[PDB]
Amino acid sequence: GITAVALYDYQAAGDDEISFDPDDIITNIEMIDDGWWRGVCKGRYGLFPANYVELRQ
Amino acid sequence: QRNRMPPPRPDVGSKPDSI
Repeated sequence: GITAVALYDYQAAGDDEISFDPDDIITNIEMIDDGWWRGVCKGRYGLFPANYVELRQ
Repeated sequence: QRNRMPPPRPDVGSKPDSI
């Protein structure tokens, strides 16, 4: 469906947020919050740092 | 040098106001 890649490394400092690395691209990424998004890592659902990530075409 | 480090990134620690 939708793919997204991160720019740099970040640590999800939340309860429902996951971390990802630039070399680690995830799928199923949507925008729930005007400032935050959602990321899926091989089934692992969580939050995607809109400031440290980007939605791929 | 024709190479410089990228500027500082915006606050990412922020969190939504409502789920």
